[PDB]
Amino acid sequence: VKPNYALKFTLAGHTKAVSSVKFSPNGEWLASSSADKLIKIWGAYDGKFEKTISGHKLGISDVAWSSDSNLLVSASDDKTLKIWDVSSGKCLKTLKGHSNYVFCCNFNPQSNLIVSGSFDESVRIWDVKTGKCLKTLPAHSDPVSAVHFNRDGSLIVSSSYDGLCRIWDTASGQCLKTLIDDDNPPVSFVKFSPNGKYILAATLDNTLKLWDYSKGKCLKTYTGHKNEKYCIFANFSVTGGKWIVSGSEDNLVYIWNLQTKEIVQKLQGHTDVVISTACHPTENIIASAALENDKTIKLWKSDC
Amino acid sequence: FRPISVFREANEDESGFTCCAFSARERFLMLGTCTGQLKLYNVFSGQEEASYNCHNSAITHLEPSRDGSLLLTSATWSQPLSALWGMKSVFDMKHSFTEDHYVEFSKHSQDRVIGTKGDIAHIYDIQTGNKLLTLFNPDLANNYKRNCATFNPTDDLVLNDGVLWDVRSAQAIHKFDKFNMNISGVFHPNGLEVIINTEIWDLRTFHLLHTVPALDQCRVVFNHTGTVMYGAMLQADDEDDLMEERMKSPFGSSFRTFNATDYKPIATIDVKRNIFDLCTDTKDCYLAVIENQGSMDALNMDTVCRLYEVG
Repeated sequence: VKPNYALKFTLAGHTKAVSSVKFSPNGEWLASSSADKLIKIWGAYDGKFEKTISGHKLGISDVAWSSDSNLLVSASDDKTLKIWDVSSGKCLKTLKGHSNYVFCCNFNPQSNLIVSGSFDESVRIWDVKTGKCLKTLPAHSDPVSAVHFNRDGSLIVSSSYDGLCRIWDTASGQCLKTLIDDDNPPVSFVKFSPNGKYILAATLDNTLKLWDYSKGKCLKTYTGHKNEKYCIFANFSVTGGKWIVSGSEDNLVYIWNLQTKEIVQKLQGHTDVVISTACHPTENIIASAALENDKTIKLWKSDC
Repeated sequence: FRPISVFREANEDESGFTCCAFSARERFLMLGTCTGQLKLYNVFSGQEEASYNCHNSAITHLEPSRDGSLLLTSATWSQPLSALWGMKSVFDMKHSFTEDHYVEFSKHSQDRVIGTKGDIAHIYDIQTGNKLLTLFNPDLANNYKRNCATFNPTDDLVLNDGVLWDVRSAQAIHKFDKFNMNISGVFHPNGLEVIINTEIWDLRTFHLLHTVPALDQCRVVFNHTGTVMYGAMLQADDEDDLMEERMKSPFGSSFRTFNATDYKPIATIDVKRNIFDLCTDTKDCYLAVIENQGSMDALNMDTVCRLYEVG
């Protein structure tokens, strides 16, 4: 069984590279962040522009939804994150503390904490309602590319140009695991699997790996794409067939069979690096976004 | 300037030469690359002779020691941002300067290194790698955006962020007023004047000796007799964001030569391609220039090295 994603809409509107696209958890919206300093909201089914959210002073690297779909957090090159009320478009809090660019952000499931990762090589944990920094983790010896909470919020996973993935205890901030294989090329992306049992990690040697982080074991390797420079987001597709999804520096979206590790589709259409992809939470819908020479977001739909 | 040789980076789909210097074994040129490699080339054949992994980001600038035993490299964002390499028999790192985005050898006896971190100058010993001195005064700083600290020809003085320092006393002796946003200035090889953007100041008196409008936003290098100055203008737009900065080559597409004693113009050379670096050999017979042939400048970077005969 292979999917048959086909292009349904192309979303134009950002005036610089698009850095991240995220489906709201209720399935209704797509949020996009951009080097143009803007967040835009789109209809997740019709692709129709909804609104622009503004306030950062420089490019935006990442954006993330709260569990109830009412808030966003953004991470900016201006060294802050911002918490936004989606309905009003207003900035509720500015999180200040990182000493250089913020690349990655996420709420926890409970949505009372935010986790952030930065060029300054730290991971920070923030109080959503006070806007204050609760903990600063000396997480890595090189820039942090991704941070993600697990499904019950008790763990954070981080990935870094230092070649390491690390797991952290949310409450204590203690490091609980350091994952490394036969080598340590920059780790450009990581997230937990939806069941919390695995870690999916990208390295800048054109390679994705599925880890059992408890056992410290690499279980699946996914290759065939091009990833040596950019921090490309990746996903578990779980609404139909069980896929791994990732962008690529040959401007394609790649889809693999999670179990067999074979490529099952490549989506053609973007004209620049596909740095971000997202899988809709209830339907077989994929959003992809590309860098400065493309500037568009594409929405694809599959029958399985 | 008669073209003598041209070559592009071997192996690579997109040629990534970023900076160059002649090595002590003439006929061979050292080039940094956008992947943090140091490479050795025969400048006449275009044959790659060696490749060494120096940094985890693009090499921005480099300088060999006059005696060919040492090399300084600076990278783009990865630490260490600068390093010192031994070139005797085996090539390897002697010391590293993790936060200095720019480094130069001392000039008379090349026994020290001066690094720059923002507004701050660091002086290091070549043997121990120890930091011997930090030169910074926040009340005198000009906060030049492309500040580069540099020794004078006898190494007794330092120019940093438009402030003249006496090394032995670690004391600031004069602050030159700020008349541009980026360029902090160099010593003239004669040791008696300084070139700070368009202003030429006399070190005897601190009087203004010359206004040279053509030197605005320029980096400069001298032939080894100290009789001719080369200058090329940085490509700028301060209103450029981070992405827009990467779209650009370091320099525009022309360089100028000037008489080193009175700054009168000699030649204006437009190679019709944006410039990444240029250097001369110790005898000033040859000029090497890293030229971008990319159609959209450093967006799709594709550089060649051109060797010109200095007439």
